[PDB]
Amino acid sequence: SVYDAAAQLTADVKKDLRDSWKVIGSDKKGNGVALMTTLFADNQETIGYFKRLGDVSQGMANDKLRGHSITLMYALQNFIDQLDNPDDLVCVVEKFAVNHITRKISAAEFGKINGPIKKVLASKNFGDKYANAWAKLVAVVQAAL
Amino acid sequence: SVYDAAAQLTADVKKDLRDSWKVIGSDKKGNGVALMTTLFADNQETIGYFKRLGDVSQGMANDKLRGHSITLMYALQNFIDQLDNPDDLVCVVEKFAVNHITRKISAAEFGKINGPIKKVLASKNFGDKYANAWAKLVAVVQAAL
Ligand code: HEM
Ligand code: HEM
Repeated sequence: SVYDAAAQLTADVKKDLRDSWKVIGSDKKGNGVALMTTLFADNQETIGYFKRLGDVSQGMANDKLRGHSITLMYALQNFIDQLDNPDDLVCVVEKFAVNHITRKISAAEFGKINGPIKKVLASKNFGDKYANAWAKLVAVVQAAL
Repeated sequence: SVYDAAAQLTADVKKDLRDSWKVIGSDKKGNGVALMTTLFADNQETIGYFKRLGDVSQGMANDKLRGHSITLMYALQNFIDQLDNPDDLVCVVEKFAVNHITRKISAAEFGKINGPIKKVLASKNFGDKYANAWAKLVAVVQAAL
């Protein structure tokens, strides 16, 4: 239940999401591409889904990948801005869920993003505490897949 | 090319885009829904394209329409943030262009958004100069369609 999942976002979780986002969200192009490349590097079996982006091993040099990455960061920006209103958070989450449901992405495979997120956060000096906070936001999306 | 259209946006145009977005963009849910509803009111022929959103006459009450509207405003947020780097603006514009190319939206049909934009701008007292500034940003997307 996406609604029960959203209720898991307590005051402490929301604060950690915001604090960490202020830092990582300041460089959407850099951190966005880092997130994606890390995903492809640690989970090669997911690369097939991104056929449209071309050669993802080119990283920042790949225009399609860069465009994709930046846009992805704005989806997270959307989520963060909706934290005060669970009804609005839910409707945007379900909107992006659809984009993945059509791509045949399951809740389990969507969860493979948690590894990359922890690594990107770690490189910015944010530990498990912040990684666990984001796992909870990711869980809201998973509940809608 | 799309780059040509992007690279043309002058300092004065970027200024009007940013000043108007500061206001309109501060209420993404309210202004995004008004933009969509205005499009359906003045161009009823486009209603058919949004069948996934259900009953669009429901306005704010329609969760799917609300989620779509908020998300559309973040695509604009994305554009606004990439203004000083044509290379990044282009790759994100092309990304969203694919989203519409897939729905068989022509450059002409996409330009229908200009009327609604003008009205939303006017409701906040932003005149023709600002509407023309936005028509120029829309043209960047049209160059990709
Ligand atoms: C932090 C979590 C994630 C967010 C916020 C996110 C966001 C997005 C966004 C905004 C798009 C563009 C939607 C569209 O225009 O159709 C997208 C596309 C896509 N996503 Fe995700 N995504 C996430 C995780 C994942 C994961 C883990 C997978 C794969 C295991 C995945 C697979 C896809 C695929 C296949 C596409 C289509 C790419 C294309 O053809 O352009 N996403 N995602
Ligand atoms: C300022 C201009 C506009 C922007 C920034 C914009 C942005 C967006 C975004 C972000 C999506 C979601 C893409 C996806 O997840 O697949 C979308 C979908 C769509 N757009 Fe636009 N759009 C604009 C104007 C228009 C206009 C004028 C039309 C056609 C008359 C149009 C028709 C569509 C359709 C049919 C969809 C699919 C909706 C669905 O089934 O979910 N768009 N647009």
